[PDB]
Amino acid sequence: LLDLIWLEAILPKTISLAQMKASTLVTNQKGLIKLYFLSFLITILISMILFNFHE
Amino acid sequence: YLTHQQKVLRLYKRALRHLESWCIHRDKYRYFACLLRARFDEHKNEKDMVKATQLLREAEEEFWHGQHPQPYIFPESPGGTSYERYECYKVPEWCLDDWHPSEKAMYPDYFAKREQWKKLRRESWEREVKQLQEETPVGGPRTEALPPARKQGDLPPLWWHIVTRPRERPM
Amino acid sequence: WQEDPEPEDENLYEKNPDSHGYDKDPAVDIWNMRVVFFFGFSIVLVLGSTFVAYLPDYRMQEWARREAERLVKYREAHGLPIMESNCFDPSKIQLPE
Amino acid sequence: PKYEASRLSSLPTTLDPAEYDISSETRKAQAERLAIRSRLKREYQLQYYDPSRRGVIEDPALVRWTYARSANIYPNFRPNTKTSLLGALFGIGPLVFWYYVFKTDRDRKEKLIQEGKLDRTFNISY
Amino acid sequence: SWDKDVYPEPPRRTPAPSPQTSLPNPITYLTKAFDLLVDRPVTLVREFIERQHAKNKYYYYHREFRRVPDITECQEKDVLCMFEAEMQWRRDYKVDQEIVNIIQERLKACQQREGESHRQNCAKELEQFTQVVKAYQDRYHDLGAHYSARKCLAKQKQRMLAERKAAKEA
Amino acid sequence: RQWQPDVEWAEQYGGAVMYPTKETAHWKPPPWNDVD
Amino acid sequence: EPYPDDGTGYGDYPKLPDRSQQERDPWYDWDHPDLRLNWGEPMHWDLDMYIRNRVDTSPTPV
Amino acid sequence: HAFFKAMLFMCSGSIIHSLNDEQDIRKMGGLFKAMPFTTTALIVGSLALTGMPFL
Amino acid sequence: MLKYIIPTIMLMPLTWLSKNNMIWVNSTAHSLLISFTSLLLMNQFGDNSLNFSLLFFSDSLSTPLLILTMWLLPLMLMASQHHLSKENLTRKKLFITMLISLQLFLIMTFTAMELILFYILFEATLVPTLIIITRWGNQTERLNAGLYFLFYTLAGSLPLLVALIYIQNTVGSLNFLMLQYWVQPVHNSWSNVFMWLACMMAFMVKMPLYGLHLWLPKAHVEAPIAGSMVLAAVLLKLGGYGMLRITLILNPMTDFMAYPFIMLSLWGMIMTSSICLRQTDLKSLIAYSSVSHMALVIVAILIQTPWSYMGATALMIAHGLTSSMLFCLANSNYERIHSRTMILARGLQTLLPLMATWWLLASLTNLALPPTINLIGELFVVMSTFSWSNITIILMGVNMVITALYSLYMLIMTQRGKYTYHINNISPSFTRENALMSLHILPLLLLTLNPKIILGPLY
Amino acid sequence: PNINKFFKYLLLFLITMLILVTANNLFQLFIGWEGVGIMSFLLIGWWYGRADANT
Amino acid sequence: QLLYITSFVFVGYYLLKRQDYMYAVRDHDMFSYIKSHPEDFPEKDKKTYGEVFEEFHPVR
Amino acid sequence: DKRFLKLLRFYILLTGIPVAIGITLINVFIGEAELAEIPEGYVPEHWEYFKHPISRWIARTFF
Ligand SMILES: CCCCCCCCCCCCO[C@@H]1O[C@H](CO)[C@@H](O[C@H]2O[C@H](CO)[C@@H](O)[C@H](O)[C@H]2O)[C@H](O)[C@H]1O
Ligand SMILES: CCCCCCCCCCCCO[C@@H]1O[C@H](CO)[C@@H](O[C@H]2O[C@H](CO)[C@@H](O)[C@H](O)[C@H]2O)[C@H](O)[C@H]1O
Ligand SMILES: CCCCCCCCCCCCO[C@@H]1O[C@H](CO)[C@@H](O[C@H]2O[C@H](CO)[C@@H](O)[C@H](O)[C@H]2O)[C@H](O)[C@H]1O
Ligand SMILES: CCCCCCCCCCCCO[C@@H]1O[C@H](CO)[C@@H](O[C@H]2O[C@H](CO)[C@@H](O)[C@H](O)[C@H]2O)[C@H](O)[C@H]1O
Ligand SMILES: CCCCCCCCCCCCO[C@@H]1O[C@H](CO)[C@@H](O[C@H]2O[C@H](CO)[C@@H](O)[C@H](O)[C@H]2O)[C@H](O)[C@H]1O
Ligand SMILES: CCCCCCCCCCCCO[C@@H]1O[C@H](CO)[C@@H](O[C@H]2O[C@H](CO)[C@@H](O)[C@H](O)[C@H]2O)[C@H](O)[C@H]1O
Repeated sequence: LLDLIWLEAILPKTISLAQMKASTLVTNQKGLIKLYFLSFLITILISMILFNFHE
Repeated sequence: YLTHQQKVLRLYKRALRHLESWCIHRDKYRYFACLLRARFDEHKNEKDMVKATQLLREAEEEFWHGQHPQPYIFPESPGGTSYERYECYKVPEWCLDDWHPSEKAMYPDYFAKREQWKKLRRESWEREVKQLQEETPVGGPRTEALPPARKQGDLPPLWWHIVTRPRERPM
Repeated sequence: WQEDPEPEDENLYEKNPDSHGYDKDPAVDIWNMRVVFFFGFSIVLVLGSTFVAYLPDYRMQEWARREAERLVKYREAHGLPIMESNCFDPSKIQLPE
Repeated sequence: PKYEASRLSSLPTTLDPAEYDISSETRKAQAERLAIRSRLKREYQLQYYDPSRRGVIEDPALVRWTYARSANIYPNFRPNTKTSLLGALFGIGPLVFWYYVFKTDRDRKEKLIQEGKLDRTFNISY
Repeated sequence: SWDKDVYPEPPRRTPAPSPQTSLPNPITYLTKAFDLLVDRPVTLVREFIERQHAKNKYYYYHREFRRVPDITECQEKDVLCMFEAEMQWRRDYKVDQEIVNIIQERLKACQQREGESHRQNCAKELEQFTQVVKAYQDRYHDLGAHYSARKCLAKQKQRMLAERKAAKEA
Repeated sequence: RQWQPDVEWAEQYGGAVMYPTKETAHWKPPPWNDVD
Repeated sequence: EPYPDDGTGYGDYPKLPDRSQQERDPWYDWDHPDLRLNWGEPMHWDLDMYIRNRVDTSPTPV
Repeated sequence: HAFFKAMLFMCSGSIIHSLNDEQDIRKMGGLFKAMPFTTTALIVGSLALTGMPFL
Repeated sequence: MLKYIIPTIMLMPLTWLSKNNMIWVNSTAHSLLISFTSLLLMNQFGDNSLNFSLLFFSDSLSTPLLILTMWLLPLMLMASQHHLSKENLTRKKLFITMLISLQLFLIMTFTAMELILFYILFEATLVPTLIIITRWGNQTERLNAGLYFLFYTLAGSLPLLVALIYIQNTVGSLNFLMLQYWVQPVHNSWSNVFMWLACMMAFMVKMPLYGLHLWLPKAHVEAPIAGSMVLAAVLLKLGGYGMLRITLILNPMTDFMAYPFIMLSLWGMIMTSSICLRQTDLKSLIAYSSVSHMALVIVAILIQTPWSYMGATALMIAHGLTSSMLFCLANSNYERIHSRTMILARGLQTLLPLMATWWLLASLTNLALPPTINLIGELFVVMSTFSWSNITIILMGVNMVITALYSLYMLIMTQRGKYTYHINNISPSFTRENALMSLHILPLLLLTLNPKIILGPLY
Repeated sequence: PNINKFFKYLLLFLITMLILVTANNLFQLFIGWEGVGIMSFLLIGWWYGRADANT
Repeated sequence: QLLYITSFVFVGYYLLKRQDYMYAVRDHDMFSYIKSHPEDFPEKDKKTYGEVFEEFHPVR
Repeated sequence: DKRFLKLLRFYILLTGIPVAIGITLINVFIGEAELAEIPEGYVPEHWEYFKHPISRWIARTFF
């Protein structure tokens, strides 16, 4: 119960699953010029309106 | 798995041995052992089996109540005081293969006969396997029994570890 | 698929009944036994044990007892306490407040 | 007085009601069990008796047992009320229980030392 | 071979033999057999060794440590002064452990020597052990594994503060 | 003897990605010489 | 019969009767006589607890 | 207790040896004359154990 | 330390320039000579440590660990050379290079003054050890074992790097001699709670602390014999050595911050001892024995008393030889039956008489039979923790009952009873194996005559 | 066939008792205390092929 | 092989020269600045441990 | 097993016997040093603060 199960789950086994799912989100991209540059517009807009990086 | 006869006879032997533990004295044992046998003969010819099974079950219930909490056990039987006592002295024969030649030199005659046994085993193995192959039904054996040698000059299959096993008093 | 079959468990005593277990070659096997035994036992374990047994007063435990005897002899002969609760002279201390 | 079987004291076979009332579909079951045991016994013996064999007769049953007792446990785990509560009860429960036992003891002891009440007349080894 | 003031021994008082029996004492004859068969050959061997030692006489000395300023006189964070001060403290700590050992040895020898009268006849020994332990406890107890002259000085100043506070409240 | 990777282990690293998902189930390894 | 499919990591390992090896027939010629096991037969999950040196479950006269 | 207890074990060892490693008293019996010296030491030790005066 | 560093480096050209058939003779012979010279390190003083230069110093703590480290290299070579017999020559020399380089990093790790220099070499021991496990391990799971081992260590050692660098920014130095005189008390605040954790968690995972130990049974089951020996004998003790040093600058926050880790150790030692009673893998049983033994060391370092530090130092040395011996005993059986299952080869005393004597002697030291240094160290920790809190005697007493149970249970299972019938390749013990065993136990028992040299600076 | 080793164990078993009985300090007493316990284990389990003896 | 050793030493010698020069410059700048702003770097009045009060923390 | 024990015994005694003889002849024909007060103006060498000749020799040579 403790060693071969719970002490694994609370740390190494959950951390591994999190990074694997973050990686799929990051890399599962359509490869389209149009979509990448659209996010550039969002990043620039959010930089100004929300974070005032221009000030 | 046993038959009705086997169960009755096993109960009879077990009942007498516990009765012996209670009685202790041989004269007192001989008296009660005959009374017990008389109980078994009262129903020796009970050919109505369903009644016979009831008799056996009630006899086992009567045994469990009346057994000796500390019955006699032969010293070398399972649970006896000498059971497995000599297992530490039983060394398998294959250990002699690893003797240094200077150790083997101390028993020139013994190690010569040992070669003849190893020679006999090697020349026998091929035929032993074949006999088992052709004597076993299609779907492997249905039982643990093994056959004898069916020809002269053949040894019974799978004989080595029965024949060369350690002695009960190896040292 | 092309893969070699697994080898066979080789018994060193088979080809060299006097093998020490160190090498297939009997001559290398005997030398490897000798360096281990001579350097392992005759040097490090024997001479190293003697070296440790004769260390010059390890961490001045011998000196401490001799010094303590000198201080006990002196203090009891001058009507002084053998030991005081104060490690440092209060004349050299200034308490707050 | 019947026999009260327990976890650590089994019902004797001679008192088992199913031991006597042996039907036929149970005889066939027993014969099928003996068939498996005899098939495995023959497989073992052909290797055990082989004159040319020097080694360990590997037992898949033993490998399955040692494997199930470790590598196979986590992939079959599922966090749920029985597994979470058990891990909850025992993973942290003892650690908290012992923390308050020792914390209570050391608090109380340090209190007496502050008040110069605990006796340490010859306590100079620690 | 040891200082009899550091390791005192009371004068010994053995009664003289005073037999009330006509039988021979087996102890006396074994004592004479032991003297002739054991003590004498042992003694001759020693005098031979002691003669070899006489031909080659050489001396070793007891190291003497000049006193240096202690931690109380060291400025903060001055390692060069702090090092010498704190080496001196450790050396004194080692000697004070050995002083307690001497007093404990005196106590233990008295308990055995005085026999069934030890409780009454070792009163002086017990008192000295009680005092030296009290002084040692005041100096060095509760410092911890990472003890230093600084932590020892801090402990003393806390004690001196409480002792002052009591006197003020007296 | 010592275990070394076999084909089954090797193919874990032969795909277009390392963690197949519903989104990338149609991806393929690019051409060997980068020519399509 | 596998152990019940709760979280516990049994998988499909068989659930066999919770009985000590001391309870087996000592007269049958076992492959491992000291353990009273046959080569190839499925081993109890808690076999290392049921060896003859440890927990006994034999019927008692009381 | 050291004296007669050790004798009692030595005496039982004598009987156990003579009866081919049989330690059950139900399978003994009738040894008073067959093993005289063992019988003597067995009686003395039993009387010493039970506090027979002046043993 | 150059008189030990340079000859350790020279073992690399010696191995590579040796005759092809003499690599094991040359490296073993000259590594034993290095170990011989390592006894000069016992020029310790009552008040001062032995400060060689601005980079390296040795005291009563590092000296016994240095001697154990240098003793272990020749023993590891003898243990490895059989199962590597069919390896090609270049890859044997590379294996020996990984062992030599590990010794190089270890003898600089235990002697560094600067805590950053200690950190760098302390971390550099990962690379040789990870390579030894993952390249020369036998099973498929050796790759996962290396990953667990790698990332458990780094998860804690990177916060340590940040904490150590922060300390030098504020204090101005990380030299251990300076720290003894410039140490200021650590006052309560959430900042210091996390400085304390950063300074200690890296060493806790190496010990390992109960709850952060799962990497250790995995690594041992997969490592080769030389990997197991250095892992158990010395690599675990890096965590203990670091804590004994780093606890200097964490007072008085250790007074209370140690409670959760004392609770994990006091309960964790009973759990890992009980777990040993049900382990089927012999190497895994010995791995779980290390966790239980190192639990005492963690408690000893945390309570910070003169008696507990002396116990901790003796325990670390004593466990080093005992655990290494047990792994070698398990290996010798494995080299015959090629399995780690404890219940596989039984009744081995009937077939290997002398080797059973080594099993008995190792088992008696593991369960701390007096007056072995295993009991000297354990007893000192028990005395000190009783003063810490009298109730601790209950847990320490229970752990001594269970420890004797699985120690002798291991001996009974593998050495006694009936031999397995089908296992008929149990060849007589080689001189190499018997010598390997006597070079563990003999020094271990000889230290009983002069325990003081393994009791550390608090002696 | 191991009578020589049996007598060595009996002598060791006696030596540790005399360490126990002459000990003047508790650490030395503990050596004898644990020593007799270990020699008991080795002698009680003399016939080590027998499971009941090891138990 | 000779050119590999020579090339590293030849380049390494001038890198060591510049390295030692840059650290010398850093010390030069540091001490000049300290000497130009004595108000920010006062020579502090140190006390001895007899006068300084440090809280004692018993270990027990 | 017997071969190993003969080899182990031989190599321990290979240097053990000379050391036991060497220690005996040193203790017999050289002996320990006699404790004396440091004469005025004298500065003993660091190895002269030790008693046994083997300990003194270790101090001179290595420490
Ligand atoms: C608290 C301080 C230390 C914390 C350390 C936390 C970081 C993670 C350390 C372990 C690193 C393991 O890294 C990766 O983990 C996953 C499991 O999660 C492993 O994967 C393994 O478990 C999964 C799930 O059980 C299996 O499906 C898979 O077959 C198996 O390979 C990977 O083989 C390993 O590459
Ligand atoms: C203190 C913080 C420490 C942070 C350390 C960070 C280390 C991160 C290491 C890489 C993590 C991702 O690594 C990846 O994890 C997943 C899930 O565990 C693994 O995947 C494995 O488990 C999952 C789920 O059980 C399965 O679907 C998969 O088939 C199996 O292979 C991958 O084999 C591994 O490559
Ligand atoms: C300008 C600066 C140059 C610095 C160079 C300094 C080192 C120069 C080395 C020159 C000699 C090299 O020697 C060349 O390689 C090795 C070792 O020497 C030899 O061959 C070697 O085989 C094995 C190693 O595999 C060894 O047992 C043995 O050392 C030798 O027989 C070759 O027969 C020789 O041709
Ligand atoms: C565990 C054993 C380890 C064995 C190690 C084998 C290598 C031995 C290295 C020995 C090095 C000796 O090196 C040299 O020895 C001579 C004596 O011969 C010493 O000679 C000097 O020693 C001291 C120095 O304080 C003075 O008394 C005097 O100057 C002189 O006697 C030198 O101090 C030392 O420079
Ligand atoms: C394995 C995991 C181990 C986890 C161990 C957890 C230890 C918990 C330590 C708690 C103590 C932290 O440090 C604590 O911080 C609080 C702030 O909140 C400080 O308190 C300070 O700020 C608070 C505001 O919150 C004020 O009310 C208070 O007057 C002031 O002293 C305390 O000076 C200090 O006692
Ligand atoms: C068992 C073999 C172990 C081998 C390792 C030990 C080898 C060295 C053995 C001891 C050598 C003799 O030991 C040495 O004797 C002389 C005594 O003359 C001492 O020397 C001292 O006395 C002599 C006079 O005798 C004078 O020169 C002078 O007063 C001083 O030098 C040394 O301080 C001591 O160290």
